[PDB]
Amino acid sequence: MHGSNKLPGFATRAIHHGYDPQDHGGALVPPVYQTATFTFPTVEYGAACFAGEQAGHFYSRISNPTLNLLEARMASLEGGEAGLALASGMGAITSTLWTLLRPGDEVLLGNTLYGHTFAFLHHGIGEFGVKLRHVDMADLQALEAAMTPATRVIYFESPANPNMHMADIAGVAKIARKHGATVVVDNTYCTPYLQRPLELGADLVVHSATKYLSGHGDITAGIVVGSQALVDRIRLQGLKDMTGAVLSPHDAALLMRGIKTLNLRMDRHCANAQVLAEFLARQPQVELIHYPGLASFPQYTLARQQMSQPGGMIAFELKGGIGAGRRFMNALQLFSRAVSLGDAESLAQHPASMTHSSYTPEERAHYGISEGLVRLSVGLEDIDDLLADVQQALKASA
Amino acid sequence: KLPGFATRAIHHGYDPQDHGGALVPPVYQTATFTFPTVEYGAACFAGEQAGHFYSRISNPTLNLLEARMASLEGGEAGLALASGMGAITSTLWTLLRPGDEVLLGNTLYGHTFAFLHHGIGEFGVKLRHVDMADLQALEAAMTPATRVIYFESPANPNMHMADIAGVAKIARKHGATVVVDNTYCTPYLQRPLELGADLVVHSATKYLSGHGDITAGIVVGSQALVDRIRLQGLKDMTGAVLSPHDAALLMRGIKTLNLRMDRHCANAQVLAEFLARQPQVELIHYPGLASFPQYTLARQQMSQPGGMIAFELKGGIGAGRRFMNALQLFSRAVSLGDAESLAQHPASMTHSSYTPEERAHYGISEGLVRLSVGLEDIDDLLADVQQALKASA
Amino acid sequence: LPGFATRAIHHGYDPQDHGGALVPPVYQTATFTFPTVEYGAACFAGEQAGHFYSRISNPTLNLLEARMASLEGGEAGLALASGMGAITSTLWTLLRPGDEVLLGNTLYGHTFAFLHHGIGEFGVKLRHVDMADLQALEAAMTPATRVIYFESPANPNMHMADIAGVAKIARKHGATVVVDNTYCTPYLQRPLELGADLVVHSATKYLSGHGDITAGIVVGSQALVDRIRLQGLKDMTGAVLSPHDAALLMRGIKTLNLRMDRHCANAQVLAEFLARQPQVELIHYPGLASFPQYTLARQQMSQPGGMIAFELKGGIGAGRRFMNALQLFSRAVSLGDAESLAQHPASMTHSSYTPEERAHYGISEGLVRLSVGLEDIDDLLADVQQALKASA
Amino acid sequence: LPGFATRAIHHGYDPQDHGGALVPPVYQTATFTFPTVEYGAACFAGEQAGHFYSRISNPTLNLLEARMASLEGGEAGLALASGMGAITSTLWTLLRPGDEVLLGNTLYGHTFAFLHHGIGEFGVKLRHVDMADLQALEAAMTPATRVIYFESPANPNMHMADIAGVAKIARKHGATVVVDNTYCTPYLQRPLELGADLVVHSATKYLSGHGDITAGIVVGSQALVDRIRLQGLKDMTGAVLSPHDAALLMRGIKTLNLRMDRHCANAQVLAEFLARQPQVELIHYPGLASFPQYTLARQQMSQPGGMIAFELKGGIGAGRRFMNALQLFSRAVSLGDAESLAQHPASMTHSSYTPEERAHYGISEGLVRLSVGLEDIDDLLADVQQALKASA
Ligand SMILES: Cc1ncc(COP(=O)(O)O)c(CN[C@@H](CCS)C(=O)O)c1O
Ligand SMILES: C/C=C(/N=C/c1c(COP(=O)(O)O)cnc(C)c1O)C(=O)O
Ligand SMILES: N[C@@H](CCS)C(=O)O
Ligand SMILES: N[C@@H](CCS)C(=O)O
Ligand SMILES: [S]
Repeated sequence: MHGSNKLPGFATRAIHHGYDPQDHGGALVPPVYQTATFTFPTVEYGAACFAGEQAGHFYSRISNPTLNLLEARMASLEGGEAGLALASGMGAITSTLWTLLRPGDEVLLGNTLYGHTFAFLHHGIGEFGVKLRHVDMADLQALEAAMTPATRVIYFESPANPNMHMADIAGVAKIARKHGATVVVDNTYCTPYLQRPLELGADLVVHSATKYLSGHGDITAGIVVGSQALVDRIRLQGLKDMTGAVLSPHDAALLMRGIKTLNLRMDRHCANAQVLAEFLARQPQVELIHYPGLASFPQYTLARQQMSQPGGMIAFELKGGIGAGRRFMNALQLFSRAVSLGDAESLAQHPASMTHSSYTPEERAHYGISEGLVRLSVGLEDIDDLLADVQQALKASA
Repeated sequence: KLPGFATRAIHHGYDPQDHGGALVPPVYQTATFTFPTVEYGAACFAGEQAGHFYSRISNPTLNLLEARMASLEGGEAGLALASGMGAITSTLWTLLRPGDEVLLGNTLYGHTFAFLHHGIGEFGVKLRHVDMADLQALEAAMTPATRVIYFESPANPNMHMADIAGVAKIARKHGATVVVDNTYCTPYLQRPLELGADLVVHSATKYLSGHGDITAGIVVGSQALVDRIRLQGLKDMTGAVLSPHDAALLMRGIKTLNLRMDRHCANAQVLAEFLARQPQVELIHYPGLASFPQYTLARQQMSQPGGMIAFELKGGIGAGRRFMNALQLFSRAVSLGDAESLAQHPASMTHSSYTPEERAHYGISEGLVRLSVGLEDIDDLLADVQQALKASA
Repeated sequence: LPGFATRAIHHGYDPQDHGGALVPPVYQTATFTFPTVEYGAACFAGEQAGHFYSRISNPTLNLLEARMASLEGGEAGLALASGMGAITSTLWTLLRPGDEVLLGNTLYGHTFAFLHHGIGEFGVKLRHVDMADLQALEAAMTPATRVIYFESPANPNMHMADIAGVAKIARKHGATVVVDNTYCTPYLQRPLELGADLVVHSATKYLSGHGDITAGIVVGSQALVDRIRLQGLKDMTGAVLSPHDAALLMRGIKTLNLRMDRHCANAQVLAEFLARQPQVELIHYPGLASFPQYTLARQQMSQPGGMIAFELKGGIGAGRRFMNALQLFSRAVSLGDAESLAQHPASMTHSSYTPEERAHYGISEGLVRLSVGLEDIDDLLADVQQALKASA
Repeated sequence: LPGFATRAIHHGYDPQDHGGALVPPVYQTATFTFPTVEYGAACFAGEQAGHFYSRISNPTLNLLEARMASLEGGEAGLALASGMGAITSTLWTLLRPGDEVLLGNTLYGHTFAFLHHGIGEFGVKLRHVDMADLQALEAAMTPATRVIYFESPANPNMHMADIAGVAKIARKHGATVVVDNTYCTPYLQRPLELGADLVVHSATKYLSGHGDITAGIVVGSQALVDRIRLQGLKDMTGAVLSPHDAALLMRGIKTLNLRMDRHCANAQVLAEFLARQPQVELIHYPGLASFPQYTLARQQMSQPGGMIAFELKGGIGAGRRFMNALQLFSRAVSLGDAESLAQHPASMTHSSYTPEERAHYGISEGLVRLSVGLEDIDDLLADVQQALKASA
């Protein structure tokens, strides 16, 4: 009944948006433009592609048809005007912030960040005269209080890596509308399938597409989505001049392949993580567990409000300290010991004996890392196998 | 002895016996790497165990490419990145902070110029352009703030050369780091590290790939400097990660680098001889011509005069446009170092929205045409240039 | 012991054997070298765990083969450049002049062409029988019957064979049973667990799932697969799979369970919808209680599949108009892609024929085949609804 | 006509037809869709003028085919999954029971195996004759002779056939001449210009040049190639080339002239060196004045090639010591890689064999075959020199 102005469903757009086989000789899958350069029919047509007249292509670092399809598709999924594809999540983050900030500007930051994002801010751009301040983005009164006339960007992850701390994106956007700041949200953990910060009033979203968007752990990639004006600026300054973080057309095509199953994969990641999280909460050895789908989650209602499903990531604390975590990790036979997330393969990290092993018990405390803490990226394996693996690894941790 | 260049370009750093006898190295198209124990994992993030954890930091396919490029440039260490701009920005973001000065060659690749003036230069880094062939002017331009000297040699548009050894001697007195963009020559024709440069950068998109189908960058230098560029510039400040797939294609291209460069040079030498005596041509810049102003310096630094030609047509902008439009084998495109021959005329292409005085300011003649001479049969390339020249009347 | 999804992701691979790489490195190499001539000697002799040449064997292909064997519950796998590569390599190996092959009544067109215009012109005898009629199959057996070959479900009406029933007859008489399991995949049906000797796939379809590679798979005993590798593939077809494409196929397989669940859920809704429409004369979908072999389908397949066949009341003209009207479904041969596909044989693959020729070959004038994809079912229903209106 | 290097880079592609892309986009798609069923029908009926399914045809494959056709001076090209795919698809199409095929005296092992253990077991008669002996060839011609098939140069001698002389005989009797041109490539030898009807290649070797793909090519008349495509490939082998690998093959072809120049230059230096060494019993290299067919080779081949065969004094033991001493050459099968390769069949491929059967075949106990690569000749000379000392 209801006519042709209806938005196609998410799965339909993830598979089809922006591509009609009739435009490429009937190829069902778009051909891969693995070409660095594009030629011009005449010297004037070439002039126009550099002088902003002619729609077209000239050099793959600036723009490429395979990348453009990926970009338009991601834009559709996030409810944004425009997309940009980059060589990594760090490429997306750095290209964005290098574009938007200059000496004397302030950036307001979420209290916890991905480690390399933190390092970029504190040891990179923050050493070039950009002022940094961290604020708890879940405390809208504190955020309001931290706004200064120099605040140019508000940047955060929700949920945040690795503690799953959340912010009310719409609440932040409302503050930013009143004051003027540009809001940038790292939406890696949720993907557009679970949360769409642009639809809640954020200006820009960034992704490590290396994670769930790819889904298969075989590419490194970044995405930015936002307004045409901001994404164009990031493309033509951040990417073109300031980072050179160009995505391979081969990898862009793999990313698109992954996006075709994004809904199905996220459904399974979330279903598996919910079962594991409920199981873990009932085990003798587990002292504490943080999963957005449990009512014990400190920001349960904000998670329910913003996220359509509670995600594939679990954090928990074992009784018995670092010795328990070490024995837990070494006992794992199906979960892999590794960094990253959003792969088909289930992954685990025990930061006390892995990423933060060089520190002592005191230093891990002020960062906020328990000696029995472990982060799980719950994969796509049979839940009974994952339960069996965690169950036997808990037995070895005792 | 040291194996020869062609041998190293094919073999360096890889023994098939280490990868199940595979003649061609397997492609590590993986974002993450797992650990057998948390102890093994711990050591990699601190950096005691020589393994892998994450492909943005390091990956075995990229490592082979890096080692091989280091061998060809005669440097300690290599780094592979998503583009030439990824190489340049990762390098300069690592080496420079507000109040530092970078001394620059008088002309640079457009986006390098843009990065410098509208990017890092807007974050408090000072820029000064100097003629890198004028050693007296370079010495006089040095200040206590000078931390990097950066240039291409040869440089667009007129293939102007720097005296690399002369620059390094000056830099050494002031502690400064010399960075050379060696894209045009490749390590097969010129090795700036052997002339005293500290670091070399490449757009591997060009000749190193050779086939126009990847975008990639390379940095080669000392272990200490390359480690910092990896762990700061790449890891944190650009994220310009090269795909293992593209790294494998780049290695495939490098296996024929000597043969391709020989042919690019042989073809350009013929085209330069032809163009230098055509009526339509006012000036020609080709390092292999006896009349090239820096003929002697060029021959000290470069083993062959390269695949690039720039020339100026007497009829100015109109002649340039007509020459370009008449080409049927040469393609109208930016880029260089492909099997396919390419041509551009900046006054009617890249720098077209500008006026004549803005182009002369930037150092771009109205009739300036640049050719990337490809690998096609020279008789076909000659016929194309000949008929284009007639059309330019 | 581990679950299907677990095995589809992990079986046969330990990252610690390959520098900790989570994803296996791709062995895109034609040849392999030897540390000594005698290490090389043993590889060609066949008593040395190694590699020499990717047409014979390659580690990327070997992982794919082992994983596919696991999923089908078989001993050994072989990867080939196409479904036809799998079928031809298999039958060229197993048959010689004077042998008889018993065939399902309806086969994929190029399988039919291979049998009748290829191997059948080299002295191999062919006979077609209804594999659902176990009495008729038994009556058709001779001592010269070497191979029984069929698809289940088969084109055009999704006609099924009782695989265990056929296998019993094969064991009694001494024939080798080869089942094309392309439509079901090992996720829905495992013919080797029902007594078949070999299964073949067009991995181009559901196993890949994404329409970007052409590939074939054979699974069966080590004895049979070794012969097919070393004769059919090595000497008689050269249908070698690219390691690049084998890697992509493994990527596809990692989501096979999830994709098939969605294909089947979508197809069930669409079939139930089609069954209620005035334009539709008849429908063949294994998940409808009306399906003639519904009981056998529920017994042999764990889900009813992603494929629908139906007949439009208005015949060839209605078929043409229906197909031409589709905006979301694509007009294409092939199946098992994320994208929904449709074909109407009377106006596409078999258009030059007369109606009577098509009836002889078993294709109705109004027969449309749908490969139901992974799009939102509401979008697919809307597309089919408007196209049915346009079919009049 | 543009020159060979120009055509190897550009033939059949204008960037303006694919959005200005300097490098053609890779059509990694298994299927193609139709705007209407009528358009789709037209594809399956008899015309082409478009695309349907990548096993039949694909734009990436089509470009490779057209370019190879241009380089060989043929009407039409076909790309396949391997050299064996090329050979089998060709011979399965051209031969039926009762036909005879005349073969060169020695063949590539798997070609030999296909002929004798494959197609020869389906009622096709085989007969080996010296393809340099035109009187002997004329004598062997019967009314059933449908195909003449050979390599030139052929292992292990680098024995040359008189291609124009064979073709004259074939045209009188109405036989099709198929030449395996793998060793020379179209850059060195064009058998179609000497009167061959079809050429086949293992594009795995020199055409690729970089050891990273397996692929085959057929080039010949439109009428013959259309048959091989639509019968041999489509129905009888399914040896479909990946578009990814076809793109890599085109990448390799762009440097074919340069690579072959260097392979040939290096091989000549090593052959001249080997000729003057006391360990070497005899040497087969076409560029030595002492080569028995030196004149014929120069008439057919523009350069003497990158392959050397030679015999060591010391037989099998000396071969083993030579091979195991190599530090830059790799012990491997295959040829035409950037990397220099060596093999000693007595102790590698034909090692399980006893020295008795080897004798009446071409396989001497001392026979070593070198695929001379692109490395610095001084390094290759040094490696060969030290291995010869170790052989004693
Ligand atoms: C929320 C978020 N934002 C950015 C990144 C960096 O993306 P990348 O540059 O593609 O690796 C990531 C990567 N996270 C990995 C990094 C593995 S080294 C992890 O912590 O497990 C991320 O999770
Ligand atoms: C266009 C192709 C279709 N079918 C193919 C097919 C093959 C042959 O598989 P390759 O194409 O050679 O991988 C084998 N076995 C079955 C049950 C098949 O459906 C089609 O129907 O639409
Ligand atoms: N250096 C080349 C390609 C980059 S756009 C050029 O300027 O034409
Ligand atoms: N003609 C090749 C075969 C590779 S298996 C060789 O003789 O080595
Ligand atoms: S088909």
